[PDB]
Amino acid sequence: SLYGQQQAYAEPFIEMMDTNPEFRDKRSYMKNEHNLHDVLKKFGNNPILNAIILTRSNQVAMYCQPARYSEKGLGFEVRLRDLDAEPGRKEKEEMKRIEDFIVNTGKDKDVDRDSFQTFCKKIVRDTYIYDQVNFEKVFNKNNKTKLEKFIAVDPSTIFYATDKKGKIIKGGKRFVQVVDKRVVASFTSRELAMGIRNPRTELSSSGYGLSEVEIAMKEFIAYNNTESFNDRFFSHGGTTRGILQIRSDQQQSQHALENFKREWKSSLSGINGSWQIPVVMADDIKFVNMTPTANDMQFEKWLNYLINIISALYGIDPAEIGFPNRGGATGDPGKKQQQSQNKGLQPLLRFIEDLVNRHIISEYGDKYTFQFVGGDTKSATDKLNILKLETQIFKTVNEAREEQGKKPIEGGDIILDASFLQGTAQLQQDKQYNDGKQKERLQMMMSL
Amino acid sequence: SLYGQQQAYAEPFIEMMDTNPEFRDKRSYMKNEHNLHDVLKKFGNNPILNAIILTRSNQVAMYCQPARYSEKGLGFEVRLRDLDAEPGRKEKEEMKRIEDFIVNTGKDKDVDRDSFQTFCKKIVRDTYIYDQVNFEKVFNKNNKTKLEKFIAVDPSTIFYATDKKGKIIKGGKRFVQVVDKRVVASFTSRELAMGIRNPRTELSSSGYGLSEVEIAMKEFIAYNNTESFNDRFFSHGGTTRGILQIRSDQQQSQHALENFKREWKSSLSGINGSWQIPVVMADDIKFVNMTPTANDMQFEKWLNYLINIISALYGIDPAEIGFPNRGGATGPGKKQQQSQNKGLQPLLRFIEDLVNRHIISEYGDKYTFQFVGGDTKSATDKLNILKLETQIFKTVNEAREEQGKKPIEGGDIILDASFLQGTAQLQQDKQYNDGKQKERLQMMMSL
Repeated sequence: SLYGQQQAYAEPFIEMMDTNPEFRDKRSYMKNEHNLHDVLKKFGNNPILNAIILTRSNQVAMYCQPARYSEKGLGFEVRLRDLDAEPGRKEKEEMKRIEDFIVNTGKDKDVDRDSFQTFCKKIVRDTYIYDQVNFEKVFNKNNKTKLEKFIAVDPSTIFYATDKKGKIIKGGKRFVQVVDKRVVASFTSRELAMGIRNPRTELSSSGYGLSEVEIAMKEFIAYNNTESFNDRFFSHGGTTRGILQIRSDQQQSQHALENFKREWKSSLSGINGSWQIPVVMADDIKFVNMTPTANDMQFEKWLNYLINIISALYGIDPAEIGFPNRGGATGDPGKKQQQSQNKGLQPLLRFIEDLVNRHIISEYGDKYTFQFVGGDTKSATDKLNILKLETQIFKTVNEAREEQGKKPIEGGDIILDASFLQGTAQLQQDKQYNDGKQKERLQMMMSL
Repeated sequence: SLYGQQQAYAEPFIEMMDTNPEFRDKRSYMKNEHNLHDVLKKFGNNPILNAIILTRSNQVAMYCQPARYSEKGLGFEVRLRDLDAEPGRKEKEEMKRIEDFIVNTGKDKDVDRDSFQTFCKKIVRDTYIYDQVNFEKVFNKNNKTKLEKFIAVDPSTIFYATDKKGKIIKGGKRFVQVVDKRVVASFTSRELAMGIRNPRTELSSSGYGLSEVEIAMKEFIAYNNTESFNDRFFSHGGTTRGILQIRSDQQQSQHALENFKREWKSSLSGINGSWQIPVVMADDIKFVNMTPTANDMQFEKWLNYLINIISALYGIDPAEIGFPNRGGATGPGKKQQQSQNKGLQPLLRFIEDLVNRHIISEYGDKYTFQFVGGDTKSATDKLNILKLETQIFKTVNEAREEQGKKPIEGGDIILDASFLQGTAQLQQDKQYNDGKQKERLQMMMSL
């Protein structure tokens, strides 16, 4: 079973003839193709797709540092789940250790290992080419409970393992690595993550993702063809402006024509000849125009249209990648473009977070959470304004100073409001009155 | 193994026929070519690519100086990791020493060595041509643990070393330098860095990067061709406006035609002849137009389009590189900062990453290297801030002490009327309680 014991079938009830009993083939949407990822790999060098992958991956790269050490606060942090909790002495160190581990992508520092930045770039590229991310988790050999490394794995090699009965294996070796159509490795759900952004209920989807390269494939082919068409003007075309027809009773001999070519080039070619005009006395001379007087690229609108579609599928503004937005462009916040960048980033960030939380942090238990965090508008000005209100509403001078680590002062312990002091000045007199009253009561009692 | 012990294979399981058993070839994406870097070297003189490389490197060069000595605060700094720590007496000097070492690119000052600026410009060029940066780390001869120099190395000469079993070496001499297809040097992972911006999981990528020059190569070829086409009008073309056909019962003899050319030039050429009109009595005269009356460059849109693609791949605005924005309409954070955010910020973060992993790690994890921008902390802003802190936190004397100015009698007070009214209350409270206690004592002695 794919998820677990259920009475609804989640896979094709009759076992389709998979090429191998041991793993599920990555069938194309229409089942026209069984080796889909080897098809898609051919598009991984497309310039538009690479412009998208590079811009997205470079945007995401900016969060890979810990926010803790980043003075602008940008980056990621490992946090307690509850916002209301205060971390214990050991919990703060555990969170710092987990942060360091993630940064190093492993327990020890090792220049031979990917940094987290390289990991994120890899999985971004993999999502946008294949819609399949895999990374292996390697546990300590002496202690299987202790995680040592996580490494990103080539998604084109990872397949669901299938029982001889055609059912996807659960609980056992759920995943296999296949090279040259033989299984070279196997993995449990514990040892390998799989992440998919475009899930399907479709039974024949077999739990695999859905690449935008598959959906847009017609558009990519049309694009490629129009690019080749426009390029072949130089590479293969006839640029010849026209034919100079000279006509007389009989064609000139080849010798005559070649020394006429010599008179021509010796009199008219290059800058040296540039403004001379030949005089010719043939019976008639005609020039036939075979190309437009002014050549330019063709099918520009077609290209724009196509790229607008592809961008709309990937969820990016064409203007971000140097194309006119056919939607008419035109959309404190930074910029509306900044909001559009949030539109692209936020799903991708959430997907990364989800994967990290499910697979890595879950080794440390549910008390922690992994989140990316943006900066904050909490300058010294903002902090001073905030505390300038808290000191009217809540905080005595000494509490404020304590938050700075500055010694409490005699004459603190007061709210900075004149009404508060007028109250305390009242209460002092009230005390002195009650003191007098009670002393005179006692004096009368002693008199009586 | 490429990264470390793993049960998933990260390299071709069957050893592919590499040209040399000792290193992994830098195969082109499609494996159509085996000498990719010798292909890319031919583009290093491209004017567009050089405009990109020069603008980016010039931008980066502004940060090379230490921020510490630059009153505008612009530059780099070496810092403690924790923001909460206050540096010890020895830590401040160690940080200054590390900064100086970086500036000098080495332990001693030596005019023969690259400055940090030259190193930056080099690695920038290498990233944008090859997507591969390498620099060697040279340790002290007496103490192998002590770094003395770091020097940038030609990335086209650096290859991954491979075991005889076709596996990439780990722990040993992971890298070799190959010149003329012979090994001239070898390196451990400790001695040579490799940095790549465009990693791939693809097994056949073999851990190498991916240059945009490889991806954009068709566009570069189309550009070159369109440039040659437009240039060849002058260099090679026929500019001839047209043919003047004169016709009569028989063609003129060559002698007649050459002395007619002499009458022509002697009567009509240059400024001297410029407004005269010839009268000619031939049977018929015709002029055949062979070119447009007004010539200009062709395929301008094609150029703009190609350039815009290359710009989008490189993460640069067409505008700053001499071309218009095909993106269309141009309509605290600013629009101009978007062109830093794409490109420039990643490049800085990449350089920081390399510096931290490879150099600072010699000094241990307590320090961090970072580039730092300026700050909006003029005397006005600092005085406004302290003008608030003196209401919220600071007595007059604490402020003066932070300036190194002597405390004054009558400081130790917050500059708020409510604070003083409080202390004026407390004084009376004290004098009352003093009176009460003295009268208590006097009564006890009376009783």
